[PDB]
Amino acid sequence: ARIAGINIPDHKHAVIALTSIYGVGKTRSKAILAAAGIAEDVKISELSEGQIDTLRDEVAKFVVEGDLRREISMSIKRLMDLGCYRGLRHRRGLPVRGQRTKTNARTRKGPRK
Amino acid sequence: RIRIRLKAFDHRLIDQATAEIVETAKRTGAQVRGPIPLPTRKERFTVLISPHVNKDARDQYEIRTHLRLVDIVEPTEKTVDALMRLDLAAGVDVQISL
Amino acid sequence: RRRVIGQRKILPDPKFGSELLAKFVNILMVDGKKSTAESIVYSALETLAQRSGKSELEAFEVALENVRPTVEVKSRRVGGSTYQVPVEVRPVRRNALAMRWIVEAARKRGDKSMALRLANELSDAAENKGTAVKKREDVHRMAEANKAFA
Amino acid sequence: AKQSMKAREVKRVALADKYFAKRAELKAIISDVNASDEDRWNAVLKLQTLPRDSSPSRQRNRCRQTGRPHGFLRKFGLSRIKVREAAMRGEIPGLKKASW
Amino acid sequence: NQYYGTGRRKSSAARVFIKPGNGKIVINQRSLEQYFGRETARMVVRQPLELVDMVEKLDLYITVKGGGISGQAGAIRHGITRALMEYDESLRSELRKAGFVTRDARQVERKKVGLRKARRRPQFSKR
RNA sequence: CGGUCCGGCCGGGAACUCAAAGGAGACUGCCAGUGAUAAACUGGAGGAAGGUGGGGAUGACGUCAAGUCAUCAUGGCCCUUACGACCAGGGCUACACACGUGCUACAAUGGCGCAUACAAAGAGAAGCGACCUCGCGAGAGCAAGCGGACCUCAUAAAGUGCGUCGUAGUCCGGAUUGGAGUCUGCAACUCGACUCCAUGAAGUCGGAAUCGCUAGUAAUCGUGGAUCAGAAUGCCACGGUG
Repeated sequence: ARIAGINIPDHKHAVIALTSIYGVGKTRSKAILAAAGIAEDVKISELSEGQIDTLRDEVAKFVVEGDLRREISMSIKRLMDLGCYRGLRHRRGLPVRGQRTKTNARTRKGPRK
Repeated sequence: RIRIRLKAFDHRLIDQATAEIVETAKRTGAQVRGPIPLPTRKERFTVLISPHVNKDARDQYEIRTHLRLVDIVEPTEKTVDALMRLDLAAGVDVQISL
Repeated sequence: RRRVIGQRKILPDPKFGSELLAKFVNILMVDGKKSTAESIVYSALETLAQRSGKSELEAFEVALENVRPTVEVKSRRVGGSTYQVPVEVRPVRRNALAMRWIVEAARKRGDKSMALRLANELSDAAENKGTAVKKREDVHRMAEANKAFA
Repeated sequence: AKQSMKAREVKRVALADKYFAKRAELKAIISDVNASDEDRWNAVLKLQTLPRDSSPSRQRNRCRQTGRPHGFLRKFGLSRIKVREAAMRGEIPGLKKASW
Repeated sequence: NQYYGTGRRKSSAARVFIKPGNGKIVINQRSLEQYFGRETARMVVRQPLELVDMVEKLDLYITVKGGGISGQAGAIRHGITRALMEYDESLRSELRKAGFVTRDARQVERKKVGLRKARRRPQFSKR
């Protein structure tokens, strides 16, 4: 049985095609599967009749994939125009993670090689 | 319920001082108890050796304190009251508490 | 300039009093852990008894004798540019090198279970092919040319 | 020497003990509310947090004999250089240099 | 008759009591696999004991304090040797010839300051 | 051995660890082999064990046309409409280029998850903080013992085990970019900790070349302390494996 993606490896683990969808991954997938009693122990693909349509509505309670993947790349868009450190370094290619440029700043020139 | 402590930095000086409490406790009394030597307590300190460089090895110190509890079997007025009002115990520290 | 230092006998094994096995665990020890060697000890000989293992009187001491190091060298000098010379190794060194040659030959490519990778090498230790033999002959072709002027 | 570094110390660590070594309750009252989504305090936080010449922060003890900010030992009241100087002269009790 | 021995090794100290007539092995009021079951070399304690055989005609009671599972084994082997040398005058010769009376007494090294690695020195070469 | 919050817990013992002062033991002394029938080594014997016992503190003279006036004095030069001091901000986290030291993964003989054995040594009365919690959790809430051989920091981690993952260059390594937060302080733009839910990357011990140690050493994994608004991969001890 599935609630997301298009295909799953048969009984190997129920978390495949439900993990890595944004907002749900390797933690929430097991808590969602536990809403139908689906476990890591004595694994099976068979889900009895009348049990799929409410579980398939749990994964629909918020946004999934590309429409939620917007947000991880939206703070770099929400500030660009101001001449401050955050604005300028999000309209020009410059470091933003407190790393030492003395030294090693040549990695901004490219590959390497 | 009156109790004693004998503190030193030398392991022979403290025994030479213990024997003078064992004298005091049997100068009018007859009853005495064995003085326990107890585990020595130590404190260590590591610092730069000199006011110039030596930036590959710090200099190390260790302090060692010897303590005895002695136990007075009959701490009578004619045994301890003059000692609680004056020591009179050199090279060591005598502490009397109630 | 004279080493020659002390004297160190080491201890025998706790279950049969073996001197060779108590030394072989000191070759499979990595990160100071002997437990990983005790997962490979006896299990390699018992896994050889799934494929070819006939007689166990010496366990693996004759596999370590069919493995035969001979091409050890030293450097001789009177100044700058040096001259290579071959050396006739003692049985205690011949054995110490044979113990590495076989476990390094069993490690040559990545696979599952070292007891099984070593059992595959011990089943070969009756005919000795490829690993621990083909490099030996390719350097032994200088073994007399490096004696000529002593 | 720079005696202005002691003039800081006199109004910091030597004056903080009665007013700033416990003070966090005097700001926590602005987080004391009867209910959520309701205010009774507004901007009075900027009056409860008004001091600047004195703080729980910026407090350096310094060496009490050399004014030095690094290499002090609280248990002796001396620095790395004066611990040897007093020990070599024998002017500090219980401490010895060698031989265990 | 009650036979007794003591021994020390690698920050451990042991007591051993032996009595003639069939019994068992006991260590710190438990068996030799309830806490010792983790390790692979405890049979060093049996090295002097094969000369009277593994608990078929005697009863063995052990107590040990401090140290790890290889230190405790060397201290218990020393205690067994110290008891069995009284159990027969012929074993008083044999246990001395087998060298089980010999003590191992080192565990650490001393400073001799400084060195960040105590014995290893920092790299001299390079540039 | 008597009684038992069944607890070395309480009487009690003094045997046994241990904590500790005091005696014994080891002198090349004995014997052989070499060798001025020398001195001295090598070997053997005893014993728990030698051969500066194994080890500490160890530093004779003179040191390089050598460092330090920023640990402290002090000759000289020079400033004081300042090369002051009292504040608000900066710089010390510019990289146009030149060199290194760590630590973690590069795995399978391993990792991941979940249980379980063992301390050693410090530190602790505006402090170490148990128990029980409120909550997804950092944190926040209440409060005992403790002046520390009588409580707390603190279920040591390697190791022992059961499931599970597998050569795909790793759905490993989880950095990194977001979301939701919790706190410290006048205040977290750059450039602060710590937590939960997403996120998704380089990387098969290496190239000229080159290190450290003969023993509890090299190799490897945990514990503690000082410095202390909040935060060390910084600086020193302690122990397991070996």
